[PDB]
Amino acid sequence: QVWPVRQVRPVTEKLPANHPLLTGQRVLDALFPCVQGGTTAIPGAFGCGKTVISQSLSKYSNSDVIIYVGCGERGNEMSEVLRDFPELTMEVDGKVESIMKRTALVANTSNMPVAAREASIYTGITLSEYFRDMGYHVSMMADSTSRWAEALREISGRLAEMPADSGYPAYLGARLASFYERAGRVKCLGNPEREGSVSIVGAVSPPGGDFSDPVTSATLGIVQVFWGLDKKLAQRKHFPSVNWLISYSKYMRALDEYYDKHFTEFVPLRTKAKEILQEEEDLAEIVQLVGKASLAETDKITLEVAKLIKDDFLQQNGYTPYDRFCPFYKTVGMLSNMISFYDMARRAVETTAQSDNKITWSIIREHMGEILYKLSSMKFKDPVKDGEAKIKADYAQLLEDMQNAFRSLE
Amino acid sequence: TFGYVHGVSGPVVTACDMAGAAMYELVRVGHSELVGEIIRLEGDMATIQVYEETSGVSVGDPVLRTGKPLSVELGPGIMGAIFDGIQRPLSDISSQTQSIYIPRGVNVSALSRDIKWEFIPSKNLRVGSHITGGDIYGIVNENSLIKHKIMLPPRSRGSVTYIAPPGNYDASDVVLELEFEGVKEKLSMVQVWPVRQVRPVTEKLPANHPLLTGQRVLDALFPCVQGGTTAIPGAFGCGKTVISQSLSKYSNSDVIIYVGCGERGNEMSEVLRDFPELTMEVDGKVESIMKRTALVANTSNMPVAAREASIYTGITLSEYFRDMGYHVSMMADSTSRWAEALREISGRLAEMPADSGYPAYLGARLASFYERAGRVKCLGNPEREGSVSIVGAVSPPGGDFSDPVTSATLGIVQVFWGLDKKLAQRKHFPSVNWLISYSKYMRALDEYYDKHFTEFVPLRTKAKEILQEEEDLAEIVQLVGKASLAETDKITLEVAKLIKDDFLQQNGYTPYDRFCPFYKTVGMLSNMISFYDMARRAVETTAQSDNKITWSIIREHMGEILYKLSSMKFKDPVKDGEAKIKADYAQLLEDMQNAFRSLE
Amino acid sequence: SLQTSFVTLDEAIKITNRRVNAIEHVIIPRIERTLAYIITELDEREREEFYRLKKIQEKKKIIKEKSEKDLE
Amino acid sequence: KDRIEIFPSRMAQTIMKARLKGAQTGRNLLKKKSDALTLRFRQILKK
Amino acid sequence: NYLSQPRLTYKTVSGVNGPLVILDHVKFPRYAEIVHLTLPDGTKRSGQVLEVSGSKAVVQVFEGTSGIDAKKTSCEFTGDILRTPVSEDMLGRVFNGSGKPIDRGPVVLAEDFLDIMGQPINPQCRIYPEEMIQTGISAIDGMNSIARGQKIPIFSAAGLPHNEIAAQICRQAGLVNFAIVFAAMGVNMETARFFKSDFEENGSMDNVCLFLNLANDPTIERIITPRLALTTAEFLAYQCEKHVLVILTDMSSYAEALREVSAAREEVPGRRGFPGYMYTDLATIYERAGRVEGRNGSITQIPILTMPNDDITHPIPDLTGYITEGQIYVDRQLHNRQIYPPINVLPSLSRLMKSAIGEGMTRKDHADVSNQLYACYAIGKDVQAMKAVVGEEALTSDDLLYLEFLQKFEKNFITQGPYENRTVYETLDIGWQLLRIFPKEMLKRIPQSTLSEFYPR
Amino acid sequence: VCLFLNLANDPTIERIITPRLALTTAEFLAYQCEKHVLVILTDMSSYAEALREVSAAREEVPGRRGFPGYMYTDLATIYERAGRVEGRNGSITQIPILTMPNDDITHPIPDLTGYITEGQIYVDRQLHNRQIYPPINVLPSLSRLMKSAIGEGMTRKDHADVSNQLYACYAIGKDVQAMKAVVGEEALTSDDLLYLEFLQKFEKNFITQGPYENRTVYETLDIGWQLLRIFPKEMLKRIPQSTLSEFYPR
Ligand SMILES: Nc1ncnc2c1ncn2[C@@H]1O[C@H](COP(=O)(O)OP(=O)(O)O)[C@@H](O)[C@H]1O
Repeated sequence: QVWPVRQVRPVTEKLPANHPLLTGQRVLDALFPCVQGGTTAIPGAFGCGKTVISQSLSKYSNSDVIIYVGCGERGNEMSEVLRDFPELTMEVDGKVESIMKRTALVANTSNMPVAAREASIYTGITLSEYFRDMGYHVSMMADSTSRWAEALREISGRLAEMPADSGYPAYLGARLASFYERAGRVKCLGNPEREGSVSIVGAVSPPGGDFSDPVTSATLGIVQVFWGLDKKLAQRKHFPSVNWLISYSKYMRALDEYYDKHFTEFVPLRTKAKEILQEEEDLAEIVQLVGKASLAETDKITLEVAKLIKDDFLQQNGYTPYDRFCPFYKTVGMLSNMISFYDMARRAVETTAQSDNKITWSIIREHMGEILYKLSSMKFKDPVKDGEAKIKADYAQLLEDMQNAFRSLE
Repeated sequence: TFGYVHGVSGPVVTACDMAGAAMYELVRVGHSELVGEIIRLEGDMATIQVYEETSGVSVGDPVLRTGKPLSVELGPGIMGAIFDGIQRPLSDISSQTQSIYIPRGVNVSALSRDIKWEFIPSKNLRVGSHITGGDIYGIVNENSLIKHKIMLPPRSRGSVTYIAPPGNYDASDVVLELEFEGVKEKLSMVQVWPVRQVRPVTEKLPANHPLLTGQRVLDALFPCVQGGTTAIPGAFGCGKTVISQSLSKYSNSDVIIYVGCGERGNEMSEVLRDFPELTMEVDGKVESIMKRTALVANTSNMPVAAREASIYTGITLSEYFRDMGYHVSMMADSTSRWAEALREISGRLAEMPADSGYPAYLGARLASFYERAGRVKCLGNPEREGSVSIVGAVSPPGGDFSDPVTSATLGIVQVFWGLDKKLAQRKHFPSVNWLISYSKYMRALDEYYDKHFTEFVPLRTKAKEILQEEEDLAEIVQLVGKASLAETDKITLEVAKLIKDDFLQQNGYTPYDRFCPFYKTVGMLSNMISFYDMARRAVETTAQSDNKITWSIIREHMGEILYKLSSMKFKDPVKDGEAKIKADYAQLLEDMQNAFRSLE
Repeated sequence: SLQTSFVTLDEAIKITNRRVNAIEHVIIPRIERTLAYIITELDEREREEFYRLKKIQEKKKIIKEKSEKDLE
Repeated sequence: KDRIEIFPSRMAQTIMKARLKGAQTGRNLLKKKSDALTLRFRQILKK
Repeated sequence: NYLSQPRLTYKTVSGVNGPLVILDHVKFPRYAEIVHLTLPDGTKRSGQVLEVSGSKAVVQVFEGTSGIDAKKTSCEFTGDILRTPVSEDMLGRVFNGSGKPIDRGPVVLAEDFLDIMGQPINPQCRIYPEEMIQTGISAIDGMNSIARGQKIPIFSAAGLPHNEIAAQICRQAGLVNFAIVFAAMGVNMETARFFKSDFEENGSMDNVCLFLNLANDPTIERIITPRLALTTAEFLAYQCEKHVLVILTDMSSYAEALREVSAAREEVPGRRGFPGYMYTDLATIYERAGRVEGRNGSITQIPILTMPNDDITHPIPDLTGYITEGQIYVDRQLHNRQIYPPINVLPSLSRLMKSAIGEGMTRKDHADVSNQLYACYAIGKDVQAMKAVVGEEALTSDDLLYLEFLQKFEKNFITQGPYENRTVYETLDIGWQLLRIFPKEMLKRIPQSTLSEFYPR
Repeated sequence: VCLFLNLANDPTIERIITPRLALTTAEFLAYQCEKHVLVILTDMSSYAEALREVSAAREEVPGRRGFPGYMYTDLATIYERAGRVEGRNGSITQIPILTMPNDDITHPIPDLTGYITEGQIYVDRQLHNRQIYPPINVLPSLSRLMKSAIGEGMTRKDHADVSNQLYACYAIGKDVQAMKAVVGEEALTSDDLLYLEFLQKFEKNFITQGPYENRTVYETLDIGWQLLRIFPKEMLKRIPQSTLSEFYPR
């Protein structure tokens, strides 16, 4: 069948989105979750991971099919996808199978004609709406929606239309809107009922690395998820470089009804993680002008657990086999341990600072230095080599070891 | 021959019957013959940006196209002339009109005709002889300092059909005739060259020989090569006149060109008052520097195009003297004023702004200007090297070097002599900041120093190291006091003070320091660094001893050497020959050696 | 009394120098970089407005040329 | 992090210049406080 | 086959404005065809038709429009786009920015007339760049390794020794057939002589080609200069199957030529007045890199650019940073301290490095060692920024170790002589000789197996 | 209720008419049918983008940031369709919702709106990042009719005084919070620590609601006094001593 790409493929109804799009990455799945049917942007300066995330969703996610749109991206991106995806494998029904069998590529690399960028976006979403009508939970990557907006800028410039900002046409907001609104979970057309979806992931690439950029500003007013990548994290090779201060997801209220079923322990842990990270920033602005000696011992514990969360939870190496993917059971187990340390260590100080027998962060570090090292070591557990019961048992052992060590300080 | 004015709007004049015109050809517009440059063609019509004020230009006025773009009349009569930036002779405009103003639409020829100069034809030439562009067909003995080599225009070539005998001629008398492809050229002594076109050469040579200024900090720590490109921060407190006047009174250059790019009216007239009164020694005579310079002077209210063309005129004059085999030097008293003029042209052409409001081409206009510096094999047969050295001053607002004209200039120029108001407020003349300043030319000049001054490479290195160490040690002196430093550090700081006080400073207002030759400069530094090495040797040699050496012991037992070292600047090359100055400096080396030997 | 003064001065100098250095290496650099960003984006608004107004003036010139042709 | 992120406007340019004068003044006064305390501290050490 | 039809020549220059000559009465204008202009004085010039409309053809003139005349100018329309007369014999030769020779040799006898624009290499046929190059420089071969066919620019402040680093890459580059194409846009002769002299002095000439556009050469040639170089590199790397290294000098001066053309044409500005399409135009240069299906050859690229005012966020380094795979950065904060080569690893990254390292290419530790060197160097800068406020009394013993790491790292890992060549294996040995400064348990980026095999050695 | 739905995929130009249809329905319901209409306009920025799209296509002269020069009058013909009228019992309240681009309060959309509308209710990123719902920053918020809508016979008579004193306390609270950030907590006086403690208790108890909390005006001012009593009686400068004597000792 032939479909006009600019016209949305109809549906019986656009359902609310209510199931997580589990990805390769801890910070995404845990702290800023996408939903199957959700609209997402990854605004980031050059060399931050915007394509590593785009690839990692495509390699490792619960999506039935991926449409990968190399719109204006570098040439070796498509080569890296075609290198990896035939060799990389999912499993179905006890059979190993190549993930290329569930992916389609719409290449339009940066040197290919500027106009074809617009057609490439509309092609990839039309393919995604086609498999959505089959009931497949589609995921669509767009490797730069600003390299699309630049093609609208160029044609608009050749037509000599009046620009809005940075030369972009005034209709850029509507062009982006009528792209992201093609996402959703849907009651498909026609007789047999289906619950297909398109989830869209636009890797916005702001000129100069600055989120005041019109494509970023227009995109942020349209998406419901924002994984802002900070170049300062990427320079430090802190990857994924998702800035946890600026990033957000609007889907959390819709996903809480899933976590309350499948992961009833998780919503408190998500909340405490965001709070510990926010407190570390609100502490750091003081420390930077006076030194660490100014802090209370609870606040040393807050800073140290925020360093554990930064270096071992939020950070994840997408190439090394231990962190190449990170299932949600590994993710919650890691976070549960880091927050279990926080609540026990904080209780240990608050219980004893009332007395001469006062516990301090240094007392905890000297009695429990091996526990801090073990907490950081949790990322090295490998779901290929280690069974679920083994990782769960090891993480339960760290909970017990921490409890008995803190009980030995009190 | 001429078109007619069709429309006018501020400086922009549209003209008709312009069908034969050319882009950037130069035109005389109106009955007053206002100068203007064709900025566009649209068929039988041209748009001319008139340079001068167009008030009173009328529809149907004549529009005479000169067959040429903006161009410099080169020839005898340049030396000592003052021109505006479009090459109009300001001294002749005054003397011919008897008015204080420059009249609108001056027609005055830039090299004055009716003056007769003594011409000698090059004695080897004959009728039927072969000749090529840049060949010297005679010499004009205009000044005792400068003999003007009359030469064939770079594009001209052929067989000589006539040559003028030895005699007196004005610039428009025919001096040479020659034939090529059956066509004769009749040549005047005046030669007209497009001002934005580089004058061609046989080879753009690597620059290797120093432009001695006669200034210790400059000639030693930050040398500029002949053919080098350099910048100075031209600002109020900096003392920019010191380098300008020192180059004028002493430099190893044969001809000097100045460009005022739109200076303030009074500041321009200060320069034009001063240079007639400056003098230098030549063959034991003293003579006015106006015998070997030309001044391309513009005030801020000269036509925009005169300010923008000012550097292009100055460099086209400088390239002309370079093609005679003269080692030209030139200064621009602020390239920022030239970039303001270029900004205004661009704003009148309605072109897109780039950085800070400047045009897109600012970087390429600066870079193509500085690239016209160098050392060269000239055109034509007499196998003569020449050069142009370019000293383009920069005026960063508030001292912010990130400003586009300043930043682009510092991106291109191989030397920056960072004059600094703080040093001038301390009266540390010549006020060059040795931390901010730099030179890239060391790698070339190392050949000259290895041949003629083989000790200097160590000395220059050690001097810069001592100064850099003192800048770090001064923070420790603030933290814990001078008395808390190690003996090696104390003696380093004391020698750095000796360098700062009695090497890097130079009293150019006085005979002993009016100029400082390189033989004096290297000799002074050779002694100061010999004192450093022996003093620091005596300290480090007596480390962990009972009888430890220190700066206070040296000052007590041999403080006469510090007194002599400070005294060495007062030796005068005009009184005592360089061999006698070197012999006295060699006696101070022997004296300090015997003094250090008396301690350890 | 010299010692009690000494130890208290040593603390008060360190506190004061941390404030001076925080101003010199944090607060002033944030302000100077913020101001350099502002001056840059103000020039971006100026070039955007220049380009729009230049295209408007061109479109008006084209309308005049079309009117002059329509008067034939 | 690197900047205060007040949004670019002639208002914000003036506010940042006002903050720079405030901060440079604050540096100079607190540096004078440090110099006076440093002088007294060196005097006390000698005593 | 050859275009047999005879070329029309037009005197119909109906206008001239900036660099544009607007012909009229033209018969079927071909967009982007090349016109040869003859000025009144007989000076030849060349130009490209940038727009067409009915009888009109807007020729941009490469040598500029000064002296173009609406009655005496003659425009010969060649009937075809701009082509390079490529051949193997372009190795050992020097050409100006328009492809004319300047080594006093003859014109090139063409083996083919390749379109200067090339064509898009089909992403199915683009082989992924897996093989490593040793550049010989530890700051590269260690923490920023370059793949065979990987485009990766040197970014520098103005006045830094980036030309000497790029010369050192030409001098020392080899795998863990070969040739070089050097291009330069708006290079001063003092630097053009340096590259030409270094290739002649190293005896490299028989395998290098130079395209030189000097600072005084007409600015519009800068736009075609890297395209001539890449067109020659595509011939050498795909028709002749060489490994070609392409060096493009001051892409900043290329981007300035784009800004000039847009300002003169009144095209829509992006940031800092550069063309709104600048990413596409840079992509037409930078994407002509990499290995391809069934060819042994490869085009590596090392672009070079002076970052204006050191601003990493400037459109030139920014758009280059979004196209090229990784950027090598060189910094005044190293060069002023005499640290040559001044390569600041922290802002640097090689995108194709993850594939160019580990077994068969390099030692198995390399991927881990690189990431831990970044962590220690970065924490060193962070504790240095803390020390400048609070002093070394507030720093922990471990923070002092990150400062000692920074000192030993810049002195040993970055600093390297202009003729010193270091293997990747020697670089990783030096990597561990620095990482060993910390206790084993501090090395939070490295796996326990890698520490157990390499930390005590 | 009557809902008009232009979704983000619907054609941009319909949004030029959408608010005008709604207000025309509101005019009919209020002034011809006596209803007390409330009008909600969901995103005046996705409206203003539609005026920019058409104006750019008409090649019109831009106002600042490329919006039409007529954006003020056009938005006035939307926002002025509000208020009570002679003889009618009906009325139209408006609450235009408006997405501030780049969080810039001076952007043309919120700017021209702030000139036309009777103040603004300002929702702040910095409250939302701290989970404070609703994130209404009371400091840049304003209602131009507050001073006349409140007092004896309309509310409790203390209302204007409580709201004025709370505003000054929260504003000083934000300034002493900025002192703690730039010069450290040790630079604060005992009184500045009271304003900082007030700010913490105020965002927790006054601003925060949850989506189904429905406190009366009486409960609002009761919580107001339960915060104002944190300060010593002499610090409540904006409240007259009669009102303090009736409601401060509570
Ligand atoms: N999760 C990750 N794990 C490991 N390396 C990463 C990760 N994300 C990014 N990187 C590194 O950062 C580089 C730049 O990221 P990439 O997405 O390719 O750039 P861009 O954001 O310009 O598309 C990658 O080539 C890789 O080396």
